[PDB]
Amino acid sequence: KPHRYRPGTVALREIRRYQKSTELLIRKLPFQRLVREIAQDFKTDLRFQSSAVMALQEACEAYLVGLFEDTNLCAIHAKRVTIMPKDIQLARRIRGER
Amino acid sequence: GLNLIAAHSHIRGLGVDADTLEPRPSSQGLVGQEKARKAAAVVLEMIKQGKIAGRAVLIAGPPSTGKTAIAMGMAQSLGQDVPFTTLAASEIFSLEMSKTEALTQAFRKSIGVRIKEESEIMEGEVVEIQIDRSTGGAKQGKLTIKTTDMEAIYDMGSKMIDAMTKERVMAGDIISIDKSSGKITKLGRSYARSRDYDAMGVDTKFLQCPEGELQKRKEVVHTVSLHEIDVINSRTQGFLALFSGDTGEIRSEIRDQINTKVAEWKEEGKAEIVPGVLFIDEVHMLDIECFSYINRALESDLAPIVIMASNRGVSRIRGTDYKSPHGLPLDFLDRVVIINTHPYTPDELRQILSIRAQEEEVDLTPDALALLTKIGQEAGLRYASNLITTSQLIAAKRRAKQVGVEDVQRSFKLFYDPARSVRFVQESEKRLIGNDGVVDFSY
Ligand SMILES: Nc1ncnc2c1ncn2[C@@H]1O[C@H](COP(=O)(O)OP(=O)(O)O)[C@@H](O)[C@H]1O
Repeated sequence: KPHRYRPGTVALREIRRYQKSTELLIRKLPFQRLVREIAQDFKTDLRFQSSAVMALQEACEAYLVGLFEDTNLCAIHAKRVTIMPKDIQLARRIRGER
Repeated sequence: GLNLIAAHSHIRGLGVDADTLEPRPSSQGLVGQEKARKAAAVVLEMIKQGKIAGRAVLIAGPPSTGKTAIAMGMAQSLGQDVPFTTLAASEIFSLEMSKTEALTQAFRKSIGVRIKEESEIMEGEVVEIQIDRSTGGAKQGKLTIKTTDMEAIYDMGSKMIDAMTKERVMAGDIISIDKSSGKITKLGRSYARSRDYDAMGVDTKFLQCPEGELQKRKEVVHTVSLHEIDVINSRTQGFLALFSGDTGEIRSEIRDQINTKVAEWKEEGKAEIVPGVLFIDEVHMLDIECFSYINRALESDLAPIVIMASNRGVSRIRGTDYKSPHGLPLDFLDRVVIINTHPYTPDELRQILSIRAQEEEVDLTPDALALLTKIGQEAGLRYASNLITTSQLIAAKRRAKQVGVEDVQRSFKLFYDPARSVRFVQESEKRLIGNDGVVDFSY
C-alpha cells in the first residue's frame, strides 16, 4: 500500500517552497492575453513592450501575494486555518480598498 | 432648411387680437385687409368651437388682394389642433376616380378622429447584451440597461431576442422599446462608448444617456381622418393607398358603416370628433356637377367648414353655357357667405414690401423702398415683390451691401410688368402668333 501524507503536510511543504523562490507564479502567455484584453477596452491597436507586461506581472503578483498575507491574518484572527472570501473583503476594506 | 423662402413665408397667423377679434393694423405678417381679417377670425373662432357644421365661406376679391394670404393665416393660426385640407379645384379632375368621389375624399380628409392611448416604453443605454444562440438560436439571453438614475437587468423572451438581433443591438446603444409591440428603435450611440463603435464613420453623432426611470407610460394623442379609416377598410393594405393613391371609388356602404362606428366611439367616449377645414382655392374651376354635390355634402353632420377663394367676376360657369357672379351658380351662392378683399393703399404696399424685404435677406435703402412702392402702385404688388429678389441679385453682382435705386431700375428695365408685357404684345402682333394662327417671320 502506497504512502499518503496527512492533510496539511504538503501545504506546508508548498509554503516553504514558494516562500523560498522568486520566479513568477502566474503563467506568462495567459497574463499577456489578460493585459491585452484589458487594454482593448481603453484603446485599440495599443502595443505593449515585453518589459511592459513583465513589469506588470511583477506588480500584480506582488499585490496578490501581499493581499493573501493580509487575508491569512484575517483567517487566523477568526481562529480559522482556512481563508475565505470575507477575509479578502475584510483585508481590502481595512486597507481602504473595498 | 428644406423650406425655402416662398410667397407666403412671412404669414405667421391672422394678426388679430384674440381677446376681441379686433384686427391690429399690422401684426403676424398681415397688413390691412382688416374687415376681411376680422371676418376670417370669426370663421376661425367657430372652426375651433366645432359646434357648427358645414358652413361655406367665399373669399372674393381682385387678384393679389390677399385671399390666399388670409387662408394661409387661418391655417397658421389653427395649427395641428384642427385638420386643414387645401384643395386646388383643378385636383378633383382625376383619372382614377369621378370628381364627386375625389370631392368626397376631400370632405372626409377634413374630419379628425382624436384617439388617446398609452403604452409603457422602456428606454436606456445598453450596458450589456448576452445571447447564447445555442444549431438554432435565440435560446436565452440577458439585457442590462441603465439611465443616469437606475440600472436593471432583464431575462429576455425568445421573440425579444429575435428583435434584439434583428436591430443588432449593441453595448452602448441608446434604445427605446415599446413593450406591447416589442419594436426597438436605436435613438443613438452613447458618447462614453464611442471607442467601441470601430465600424462607425467619423460622421457619426453621439448622445448623452437617457435620464430618469427606465420605464414609464407615454401617452400618444392620435388624430386620424375619416378618409384614412375609409381607405384602410377598402382592401387588405388599404392604408398603402393613402400614399400611392390608387384608391378606387370607395364603396358608399363602407363609409356608412364607419360613420356609425365613429358615432359609437364618440358615445362610448373612446374617441372625439375634431371637425377641420377644407379650403378650395379658385373654386370657380369646379363645374356644375361638383356644385350640386357640394350643396348636399354640406348638409351632412360630418361636414367641415369649407372656405373658398375666387378671382372671377360675372363669368361663365364651367360645364354649362351661362354666366353668374364669381362663376358660381346662384343656388350654390345661396349657401355661402362672402368676405371681400379690397385693393391696397400705397402705404400698405410699402408695409407689405417691407415685410417681404425682411423675409428675404434684403436691405432696402429708403429711396429703393419708395421706388418699389411707386412700382407697386403702377405695376402691382406681386411684380414689385419680384423686383426685391431681382434687385438683391443685381446689387450682389456689383457687390453692394444694400439695394439702391440703380438696382431697382435695372430690375424694372430687365423684367417687364404685365401691362408693359401686354403693350409689347399689342405692338408685336405681326411677329406674335395671333388667335388666327397667322404670323409673319420676315424682318
Ligand atoms: N394683407 C397682406 N399682408 C401681407 N402680405 C400680403 C397681404 N396681402 C397679400 N400679401 C402677399 O402678397 C402676395 C399676393 O397676395 P395673395 O394672397 O397671393 O393674393 P391672391 O391670392 O388674392 O392672388 C402673397 O405673397 C401674399 O403673401
